Amino acid sequence: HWGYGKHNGPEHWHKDFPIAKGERQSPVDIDTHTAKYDPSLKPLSVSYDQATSLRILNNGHAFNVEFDDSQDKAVLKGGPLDGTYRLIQFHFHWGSLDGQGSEHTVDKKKYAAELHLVHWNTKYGDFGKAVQQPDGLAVLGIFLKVGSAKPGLQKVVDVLDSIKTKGKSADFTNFDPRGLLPESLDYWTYPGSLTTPPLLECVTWIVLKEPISVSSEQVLKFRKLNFNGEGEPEELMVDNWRPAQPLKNRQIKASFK
Ligand SMILES: O=c1cccccc1O
Ligand SMILES: [Zn+2]
Repeated sequence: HWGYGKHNGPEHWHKDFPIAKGERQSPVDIDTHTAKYDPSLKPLSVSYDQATSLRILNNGHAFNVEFDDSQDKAVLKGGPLDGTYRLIQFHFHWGSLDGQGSEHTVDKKKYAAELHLVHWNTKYGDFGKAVQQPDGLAVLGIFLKVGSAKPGLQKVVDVLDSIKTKGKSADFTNFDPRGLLPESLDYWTYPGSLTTPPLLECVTWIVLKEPISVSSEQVLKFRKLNFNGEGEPEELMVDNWRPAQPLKNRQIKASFK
């Protein structure tokens, strides 16, 4: 099945998921010079103070921190959105080396990692219905640069030893995702897709301008995870990023001048 290696990676995905070659694929390069300021965009509204994290899961391609999305506990609205979107999970994409790992790029620059906070449009009832819709998801993407530690990430780093292999999970209650956010909520936005199979074109992407800094030790710990299952040959979970896709004349809008 699909992965990130030479024989099952991004170049191969189109065979099983032909939408890989679609008109609104992600990620993209964000060319800042050609992203137009849109004064009709609203500020983003991030309402996470009642977030209820549940669990952390190594799914074979990343680690997901899952939330209770059966009520409006942690929601995203405003910005480019015209609905309420409920947080279901966050995860990261990252590199084998600090100079690569993000999915989006900014003027062709790669960050060491990218955080995705995944939300679904509550008018569709459930995540599974939302992913059948062109406005079903909103993903808040945040770049990670290596520098100082991010204290609000450390609780995630600490638990990774307990979910080293595919299919492992651990309780992860009482995690506050607000400690993963940068100061500014200035963003770019464009219509796109999931960046992993099934690559569905459901996503309003909201990419924050301001990176967060994480330490070299924090990202090192991410790189000790495994793609494989327990008892299988060890394959370090690194370079789980899709490269930038053709923009296909979409326009990226900026909330800021
Ligand atoms: O950002 C994501 C959102 C939803 C599902 C799968 C994979 C992803 O990388
Ligand atoms: Zn992702």
